[PDB]
Amino acid sequence: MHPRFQTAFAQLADNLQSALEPILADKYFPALLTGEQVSSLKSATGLDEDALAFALLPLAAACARTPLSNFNVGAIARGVSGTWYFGANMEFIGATMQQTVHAEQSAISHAWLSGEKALAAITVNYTPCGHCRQFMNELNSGLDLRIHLPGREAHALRDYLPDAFGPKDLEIKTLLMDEQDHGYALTGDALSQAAIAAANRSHMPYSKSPSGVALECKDGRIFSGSYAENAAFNPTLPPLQGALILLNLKGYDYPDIQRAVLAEKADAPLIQWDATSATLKALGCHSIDRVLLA
Amino acid sequence: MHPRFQTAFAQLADNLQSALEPILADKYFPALLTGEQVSSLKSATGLDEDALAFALLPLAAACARTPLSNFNVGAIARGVSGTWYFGANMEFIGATMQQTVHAEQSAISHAWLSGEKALAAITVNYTPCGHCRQFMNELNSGLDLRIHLPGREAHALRDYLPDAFGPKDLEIKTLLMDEQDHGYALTGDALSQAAIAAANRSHMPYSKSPSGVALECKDGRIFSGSYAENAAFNPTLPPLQGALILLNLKGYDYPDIQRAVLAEKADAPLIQWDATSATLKALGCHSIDRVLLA
Ligand SMILES: Nc1ccn([C@@H]2O[C@H](CO)[C@@H](O)[C@H]2O)c(=O)c1
Ligand SMILES: Nc1ccn([C@@H]2O[C@H](CO)[C@@H](O)[C@H]2O)c(=O)c1
Ligand SMILES: [Zn+2]
Ligand SMILES: [Zn+2]
Repeated sequence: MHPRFQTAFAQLADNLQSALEPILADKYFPALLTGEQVSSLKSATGLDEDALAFALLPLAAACARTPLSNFNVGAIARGVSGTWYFGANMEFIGATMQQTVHAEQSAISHAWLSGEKALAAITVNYTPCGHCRQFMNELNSGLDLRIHLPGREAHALRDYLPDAFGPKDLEIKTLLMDEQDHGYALTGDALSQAAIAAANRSHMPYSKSPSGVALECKDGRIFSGSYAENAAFNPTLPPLQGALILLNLKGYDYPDIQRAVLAEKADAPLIQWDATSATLKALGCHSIDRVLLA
Repeated sequence: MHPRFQTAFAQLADNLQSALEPILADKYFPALLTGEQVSSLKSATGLDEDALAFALLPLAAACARTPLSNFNVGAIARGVSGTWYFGANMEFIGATMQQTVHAEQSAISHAWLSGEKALAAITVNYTPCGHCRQFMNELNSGLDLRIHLPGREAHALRDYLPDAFGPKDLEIKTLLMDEQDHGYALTGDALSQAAIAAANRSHMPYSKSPSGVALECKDGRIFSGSYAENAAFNPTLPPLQGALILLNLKGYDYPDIQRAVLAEKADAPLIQWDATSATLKALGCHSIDRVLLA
């Protein structure tokens, strides 16, 4: 078991510990559970889906990286496929408050990046901030997404964001998690191609600036992040954060990032290069290359 | 009249145009109205405060800088003093979506930076995004701040952000717009001292990293911005944005920024230097110095 899960797991109910212990055995447990795995957990405990999601929030919160706040928040995004994706918040010393990722952004990006086509609900152990309510309104699930919070009745997103602003207001009809492929040819080495492929999936209807970052670990594992804009602009998830969300949830740590590549257009109205370099250098990576899309 | 106001003013009601025309005569009208001025406007038109604020939103929206969206939004923050501060959204080509300022952030920062101690209401011509609802919950006005939107009943912030996250959740008791003075000695030239004084007012309870940016214009006018953190971290207003909000609202343009200074601690957990330099270079300023606080 990856040590981050040790105390969380110790606090779990006996029959749940028993059902999970095979799954969490592996140090690189992918912070995700398939439909088959949630069925097993339900049979071993008698918990229904919403109660199981709440019981599991301590393992999601165990993936939080919180050097400034020490306020660990876990979220679980339940895909329409039946897969459950964990998510946790990350704060980066040496960067700015704008580089923070929230537990909800982590869980939704985990699902989108894994190829999930839509979400049915998200369970979080603390009420969503307004920045994440706005993030969630970018999704193809719209205001109907169900939010589950400890000790409250479930509600759709429309209840947490009354009289909402979102894509419709700027006449945008392609929503985050819809099928997007921008068609750039992949070139370069493995890492450059991962970065361009990530850029090909980006949600960027407002600036039309596609980008993707790919991180190569010391053991050769690659983690890629696509750019996801938001109608309120600032809740946008930068490309780097996607890659870092996956790296952390899959069991790795910043010390084993070996090199990174950012792919983007040179003439794009928004430029990710400076924030990507700066945050990666703050994390200790110094091998950052940029690939240009055409 | 500063040309940005020309079409907006032309669309105004005759008795209102008459009352405003002395005020808007000056090219450097400070995008603000004193209590005495709103009284005059009420006597000249018969409008009450809320209706006057709505009638004036076209002049606030006229200060928007929107190269990506062309979606101009104006806001008017009504101080507890009786002064009304305009605010408009700004988007910066060559930067990232995280550098955007919303009309609400612009109007609240205009008030805070001008020395306003608290707000009574804010009027916006489009419903607030969740990022700004969270920004507004940082204020000493809390969830009681009144939001006025065209064609809707006024509501407190608690109605737009049900089951809100905010300072209380992280045990913070000093709120934005409360009296803060961090006590750094001012040194250096006029610009360095402006930057350190701005840093002395910053709201930074979560990272304890004070910062302030000061911009010197070609005619020697200085504009300073203090750093304002937010409990949800990402809605934080960077120091640069404060300075740029004031520069734009007071009638200037990016071409006349001559040099800038950023003041901050070297050992602070969050660092503003890279995003400040990058965005200012995107705007064309290349003379950026950093001053260290001790
Ligand atoms: N519902 C919440 C509330 C806060 N946070 C985060 O917790 C910390 C303090 O706000 C930051 O990391 C921020 O992203 C969450 O992710 C989820
Ligand atoms: N109520 C709103 C809605 C959107 N915006 C902004 O309008 C643009 C498109 O979202 C961006 O500049 C963004 O900051 C506002 O400021 C106010
Ligand atoms: Zn959040
Ligand atoms: Zn906003």
